[PDB]
Amino acid sequence: FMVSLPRMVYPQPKVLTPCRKDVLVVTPWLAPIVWEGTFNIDILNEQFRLQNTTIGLTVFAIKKYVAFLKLFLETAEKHFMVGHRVHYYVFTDQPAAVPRVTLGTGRQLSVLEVRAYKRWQDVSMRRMEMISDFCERRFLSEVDYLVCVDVDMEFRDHVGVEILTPLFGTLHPGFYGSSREAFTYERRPQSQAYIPKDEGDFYYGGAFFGGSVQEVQRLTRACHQAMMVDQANGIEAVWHDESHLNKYLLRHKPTKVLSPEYLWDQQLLGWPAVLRKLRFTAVPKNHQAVRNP
Amino acid sequence: FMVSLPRMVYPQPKVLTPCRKDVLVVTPWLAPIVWEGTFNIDILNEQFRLQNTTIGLTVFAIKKYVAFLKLFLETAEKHFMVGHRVHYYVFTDQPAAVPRVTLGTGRQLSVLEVRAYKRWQDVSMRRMEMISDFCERRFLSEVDYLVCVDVDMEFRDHVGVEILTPLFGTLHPGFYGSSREAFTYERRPQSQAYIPKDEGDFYYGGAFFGGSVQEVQRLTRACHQAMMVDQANGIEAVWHDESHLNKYLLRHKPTKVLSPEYLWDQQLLGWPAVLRKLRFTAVPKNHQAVRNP
Ligand SMILES: O=c1ccn([C@@H]2O[C@H](COP(=O)(O)O)[C@@H](O)[C@H]2O)c(=O)[nH]1
Ligand SMILES: O=c1ccn([C@@H]2O[C@H](COP(=O)(O)O)[C@@H](O)[C@H]2O)c(=O)[nH]1
Ligand SMILES: [Mn+2]
Ligand SMILES: [Mn+2]
Repeated sequence: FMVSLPRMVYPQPKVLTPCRKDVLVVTPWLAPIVWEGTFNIDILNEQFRLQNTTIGLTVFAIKKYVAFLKLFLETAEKHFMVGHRVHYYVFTDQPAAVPRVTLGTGRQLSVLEVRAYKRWQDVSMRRMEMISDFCERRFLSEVDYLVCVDVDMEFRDHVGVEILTPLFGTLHPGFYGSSREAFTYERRPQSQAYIPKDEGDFYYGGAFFGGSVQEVQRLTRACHQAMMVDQANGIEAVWHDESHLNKYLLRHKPTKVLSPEYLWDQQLLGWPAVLRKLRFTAVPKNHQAVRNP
Repeated sequence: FMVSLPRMVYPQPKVLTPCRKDVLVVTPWLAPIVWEGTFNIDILNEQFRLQNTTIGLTVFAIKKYVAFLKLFLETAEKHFMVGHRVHYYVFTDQPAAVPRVTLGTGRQLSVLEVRAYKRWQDVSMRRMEMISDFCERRFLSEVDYLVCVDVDMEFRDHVGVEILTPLFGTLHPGFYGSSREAFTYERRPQSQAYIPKDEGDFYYGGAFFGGSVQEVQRLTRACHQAMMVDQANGIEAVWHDESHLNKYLLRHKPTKVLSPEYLWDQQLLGWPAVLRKLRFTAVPKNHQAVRNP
């Protein structure tokens, strides 16, 4: 049950004025595509705070990637769901290396110790299994929504309740303007992640997805089960968990899609005019070195 | 639980092309505004048919308004939710005057006998009470969604599952381009329907609203209870049930808003360029005569 919003003064929506003239703001299945200019955050904050919404944020920091936690968490404190209840879940093989970051009121952090796989591909892929497992261990009783992100990132601007919905994916910053033929889906029919050249809505990034706990558990269980089928068949999808996420979200359409404001790499892509805000961005990195002993 | 969509071939969404350049397609609280060009009905039909969705349609035909049922129901058979399960609920004081309209497979009609109030205003307003009552009598066990419409209308084009959502209102065709000061909300603070001049998102039409059974029961109960408070205080809202609906949807934002394609009067308003389709339209009528003995 939802109580009534209080009286609020804000600009009237303009029925005969598009909120964006340069981008698609709704998918063909009527899911909003979240860009700056599409939402009034004051209305949304009221709606979600009147439900005392709690957001869980999962992040994996395994092996050398513990080095990214301090900036990740500091900047999440500035920009992620401020004003709402937040529960960070840091999955790591090195509990003692988690930095002591000062948290605002109503925000808490749990360290979840997990094993480290040797190959970065397996570390990345086994997040699905690990998130799925903890949906029973903790998440269903502790949070309303889960947001599942890469750690080698920082928040630069607001990431708030405008993202929350039963199931969301994020447009990958390398492909948002691309034709579906150019998307790097898995193209081998032998893999469970296979998507034909004439199928696909978007290329979603594996580095930022989420939803209600129930929908995230479904997604993560399905992707883990598909990756186990592939393993038994001797195939590993071209882009690992991201390939399986794309297969899942083709077949199970998300109820919101986040624009690349929410998943960006300024070193590789700059700051195009179509991005009014750069919210969550890659940290400069030496891929080989940091993924390797 | 939602099964996977089958493989489908359709045009790729265009991230860098607005689906409409002339209208707002999402509200500031991220609810789609449903216009032609915003949705791929093939995707939506798959999603809703994989849930074996049943839609209830309520219509009141009391006193002389029984004359409107034949065209209403015939045209609903052509255009309303075709391919899905439909349950029509005809509320009337004259069961014997309900025309025998031939229904397609999977579609059924129930006649619900109710009393006739003398004043058209009370007939119109007491729909809230009557819909609310039947949410327990029948609707919760029989349908997934309810769509609640005026009878003095006809379907001219597709009205389908693109409208379905937890709670929807429809832009009134006389006000979709108007400033909120010009909206004919109730403006007397003594009424429960009161909305100040600096508040309001849209002017919704009382002639077409709906949602899940749970959300429609909430809306109708709240509006009936507010109309009973007003009656005890000797005030009747300026536009009756429509005034109370607007108060409710200001305080409880709808999860979709239908464009005026879905509620139109061609005699009074013509066929503007902004309407690509005229879906559900007024029948020519003599208001005084037909609302009177
Ligand atoms: O050695 C590794 C490799 C990957 N990851 C986790 O998996 C995510 C995806 O890997 P990458 O593409 O960012 O390297 C990382 O952001 C990080 O959360 C680790 O923690 N340690
Ligand atoms: O005598 C009346 C007056 C109103 N209505 C119902 O209430 C709706 C709203 O009234 P009106 O504004 O269309 O006249 C009508 O479409 C019809 O469904 C009746 O059935 N009989
Ligand atoms: Mn990364
Ligand atoms: Mn009418």
